[PDB]
Amino acid sequence: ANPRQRNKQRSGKPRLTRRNANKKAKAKIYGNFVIQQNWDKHATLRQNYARLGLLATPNYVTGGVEKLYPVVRQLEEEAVKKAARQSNKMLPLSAFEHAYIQRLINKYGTEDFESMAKDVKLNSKLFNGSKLKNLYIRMK
Amino acid sequence: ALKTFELRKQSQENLAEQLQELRQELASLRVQKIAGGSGSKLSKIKTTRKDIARILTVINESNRLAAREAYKNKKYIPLDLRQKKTRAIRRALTPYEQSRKTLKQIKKERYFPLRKYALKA
Amino acid sequence: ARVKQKGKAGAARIYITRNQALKKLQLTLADFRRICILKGVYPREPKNKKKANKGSTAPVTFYYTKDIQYLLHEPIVQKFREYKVF
Amino acid sequence: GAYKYLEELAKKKQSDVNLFLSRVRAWEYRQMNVIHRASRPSRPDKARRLGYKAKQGYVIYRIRVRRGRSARCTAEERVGRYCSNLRVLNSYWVNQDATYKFFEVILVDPSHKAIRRDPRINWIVNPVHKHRESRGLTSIGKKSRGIGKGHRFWLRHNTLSLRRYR
Amino acid sequence: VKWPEYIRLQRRRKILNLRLKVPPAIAQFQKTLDKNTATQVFKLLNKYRPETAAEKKQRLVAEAEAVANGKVSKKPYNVKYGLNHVVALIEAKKAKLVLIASDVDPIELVVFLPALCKKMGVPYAIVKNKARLGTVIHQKTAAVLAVTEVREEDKNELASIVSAVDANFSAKYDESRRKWGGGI
Amino acid sequence: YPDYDDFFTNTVRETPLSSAPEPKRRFAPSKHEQKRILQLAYAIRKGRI
Amino acid sequence: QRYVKTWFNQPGRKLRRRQARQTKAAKIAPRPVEAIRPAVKPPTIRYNMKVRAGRGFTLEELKAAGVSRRVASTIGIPVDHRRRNRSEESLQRNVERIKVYLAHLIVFPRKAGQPKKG
RNA sequence: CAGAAUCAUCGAAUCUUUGAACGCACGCGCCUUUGGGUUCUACCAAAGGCAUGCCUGUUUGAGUGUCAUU
RNA sequence: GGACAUGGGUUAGUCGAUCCUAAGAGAUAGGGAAGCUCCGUAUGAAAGGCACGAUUUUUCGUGCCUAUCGAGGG
RNA sequence: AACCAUCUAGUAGCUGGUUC
RNA sequence: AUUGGAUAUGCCAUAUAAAGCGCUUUCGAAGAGUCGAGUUGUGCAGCUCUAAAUGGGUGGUCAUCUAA
RNA sequence: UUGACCUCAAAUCAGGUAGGACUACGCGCUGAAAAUAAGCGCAGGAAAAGAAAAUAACCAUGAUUCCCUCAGUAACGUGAAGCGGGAAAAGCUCAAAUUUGAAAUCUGGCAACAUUUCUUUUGUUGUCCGAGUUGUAAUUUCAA
Repeated sequence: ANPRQRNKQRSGKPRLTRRNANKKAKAKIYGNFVIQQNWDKHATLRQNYARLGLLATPNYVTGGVEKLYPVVRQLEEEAVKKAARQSNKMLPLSAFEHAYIQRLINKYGTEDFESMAKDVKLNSKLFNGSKLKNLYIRMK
Repeated sequence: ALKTFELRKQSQENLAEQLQELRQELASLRVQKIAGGSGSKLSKIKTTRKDIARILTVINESNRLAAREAYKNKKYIPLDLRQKKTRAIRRALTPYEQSRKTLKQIKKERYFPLRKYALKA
Repeated sequence: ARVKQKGKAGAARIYITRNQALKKLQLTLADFRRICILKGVYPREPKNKKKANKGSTAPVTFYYTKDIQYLLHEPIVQKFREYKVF
Repeated sequence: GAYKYLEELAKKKQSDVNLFLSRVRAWEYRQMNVIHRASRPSRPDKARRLGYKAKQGYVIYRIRVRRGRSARCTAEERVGRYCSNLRVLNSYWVNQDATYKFFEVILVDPSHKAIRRDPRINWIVNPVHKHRESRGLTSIGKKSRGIGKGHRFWLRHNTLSLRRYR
Repeated sequence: VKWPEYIRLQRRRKILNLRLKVPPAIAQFQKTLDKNTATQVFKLLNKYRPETAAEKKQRLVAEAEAVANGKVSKKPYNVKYGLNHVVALIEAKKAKLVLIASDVDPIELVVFLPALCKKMGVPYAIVKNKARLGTVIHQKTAAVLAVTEVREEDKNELASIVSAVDANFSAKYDESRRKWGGGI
Repeated sequence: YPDYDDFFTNTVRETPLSSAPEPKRRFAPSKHEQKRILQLAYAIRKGRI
Repeated sequence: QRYVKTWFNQPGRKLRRRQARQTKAAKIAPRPVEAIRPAVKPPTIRYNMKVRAGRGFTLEELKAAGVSRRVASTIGIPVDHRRRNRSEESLQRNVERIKVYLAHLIVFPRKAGQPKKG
């Protein structure tokens, strides 16, 4: 009706036909590979979550439930596996630190972490006692 | 009908002269139409009138590719060569600029990002 | 066309005086001589003086306008200003 | 930090110091143009707290308006039209006399790489922020048009919600 | 002689200041340190100039190459500048001598400084022009400088200067700082 | 235009205005130059400077 | 009785929101669609005998429950810096709301950053 | 009627006079370079340029504005 | 037939316009106006070029003068 | 003052019509 | 043919660092011709005047919030 | 005699940006015989609002928006709001505290090196000039 839409009604240029509509636009799953294998491309998301043993929501369902009649283990072992592979949170000492703590321990014994902190010459960086122990245990 | 793949491997002045030739017959072909001509010649006007277009397209493609290479890796290049998407697209924040975060916001998502978890049942 | 004015072509157009050549190039005298020394530039006496001087009479040195316009695009002139900056 | 002293000194607007400066400055501005750019904020603390940083991209303009809507609101729209390539951040009162009130107007350049790369003023580069002053989005705009949380502050009335299964 | 609108603005403004009854807090910024003590103050200051961004790099590369191949110092002594930094120093009583630029444009910035430095007992002076104080620190302009601590070698020179600023700036004037300036 | 009256500054305040302690920043060598130094060494090792 | 709002888009708004739920969780599978909300008492005399979902767990609820503010928003436990526990009843009802949550939670490990040296 | 297509697709171009309309007006100029002529200090042609307000920077400055220099 | 059909026809260094101003219109400098806009054009505008010189510290010194459209004019 | 499109299907206590 | 986000693996990595939480014999900055009072135009606005720091706002001495 | 600055200019200076259109929905402002129409300004795929100077008087609630309910109630024919049920959910950033054992920050020029919806896009590295101490980074935002 509008001149604009009358233009391409009386024009000869073909439209920009864009083919988009899909009945039941159930979006397919990406993200986790485990769930993506064991998804049901037909059933609904709240069915699929309850099928797998995953709580769809922790909070109460604000409507009805589905009553038709009168993976979680895999996710668990995969989880503890990766925590095991990436577990060694311990860090070594760089060459500077290797000398830095050695010179402090070669002169203030080994357990007087309050004395090393008070030192003004060797403990130039003014590291507190809590970090001095951290560098100590990091050496071993 | 000069094939374009034949033309585009020619030289510049070689294409310049063929264009100079291509004006002459088309100038002569129209002259015969006002003075009276045959069907074959009248149809040949259209083919020559596209053959001028094919050559001229080839010259410009060559001329602009020269500028594109000559201006390759420079901060400022001619406006006719830059992106022409939309005035608003050109003035909007670049993804690098939209991606920018304060150092505080880089510590927040470093030590406390979004986790991947799961509620059992 | 209009009645063409005096001194709009010929010897009143190509021949341009030293003072005009200064303000056309935007230079001081000492820099103008320097770029005249470095390049090949020299006054050229016009055949008809008062014709070439808009009817004036006073003795003035002349240059070719073609010559001065070459000095406009000389890249070294910029290095004179960069030293004025320096 | 001096910005503590300056703010508590801008409270006393009729003391011996402020009175002299007001009459001295209000004379200066009235000789200058009605909307003239400032080389620096005349209140380096008030501009500071409203979002001005001394860095390239931030622009201060000074404007006088006759006394007798809101003057601060006109100060935005008149300068926002004067520098039409610049966004209007905030604005503040600097001086007044028996005829005029003077304001300074903080503007930023959306086109400046020092602005387009700093992630605390990136927001104003966005298109939605074109002519905020013309739409009541500055502080004087939001205050004036009643935007405020509380009990102190159309189509929902005169429509019919004619549902399907009524 | 038709003056430009801005030449007229500059000169009328200068005349206006000398005519009006300037408040005492702004009146003190017109009677300043003399010239002989001014060059003596800056003779010391130009020993403690902070290193330029050119020197601060050439130095730090030397440490970097020392670390890069194979490898601690003394506190850097220089002059303290910046309004917020200096105002904090006086309050923290870490400043030995404060030099206040006489012609800061919005005079709000330094108008409280002589009172505050008097309050904390920090010997201060109002040195002529900011651009002099700017060049000491390698800047266009400095609203205020402050000497906080000098090496033992120059500790005697600073003490000598401080007694001069006392005798030439604060011993003199003092009472004149409490009179409304201008009105001439 | 009465003469300036100093009803507060006529006395000298002995204590510093702030009570907070001195953070160890002002006694240890600069950390900020350390970031600069270690970045400077890295460019030297990686051949940038 | 001027301009009317007619609800012919009610059935299509029902599906538009269903698809948005479908689109969302498909992007974040293992994790639930919604966060856990606390259980709070309505603020009236007509409604103080009922329990309803809150906005998030206060600072003290998470502190006793064993999560800090920063790690509580990552694993999906909203915080409520406004709300506060005026009585030990609300503290215990919501502390043990997070207790069952943290028991049913499988926080997957992330990628670590391991510099070549210390 | 006398690698096609009165084809599709569309990431490369072309896009006359205008119009916010922008050298000045509703025809007249200036600027830089290049070319032509069996005519070359004249003439002509061609290509590329010249709107205002503002912002960052640059260079050239003005000031009986501020001050310094034995 | 002034109808339609089908073609052809207006040639300029010297004839007019293009060149100018008049009454006025009128952009700018400014100033109003919540605002479309308004006033203002000599207005408290830094509003246009000329000459000189062995080249002057191889960084410019010295001296002089003070819009625009609009048809009878050519 | 005239004209134009809107407000506007302005206003009715009244005139005329109102279908096998 | 472009791409979204994860996963595996390789190569670099400034970690002389940065961050969360226990604890405190230490401290805790918080937006003015704006709040507000008088009047005027239809909560906001104009004019006249002009603030404070357990202060200030809003509710029913307590509660609640912490504007510019 | 030479120089710092401060303010102000000029340039067909280097690089940029604004205008006009569409206007169903957005945000203003102005306004009739309804806060309507008309007028005026301004945006985006949504806009606006928005992390309490908020309610309440409880066993308390907890940004905003929207739907139902509250309710034709309250207050004064106009015509609420809290609570209640739902949809959706996400939080945060500055100014004000000395980095002072180091302006740690950034625009630009050139030089390189990559990258690309892309020879059209986007950056990193070095280097020089400047911006900036009248305050650019790190840190902090009252929940602390």
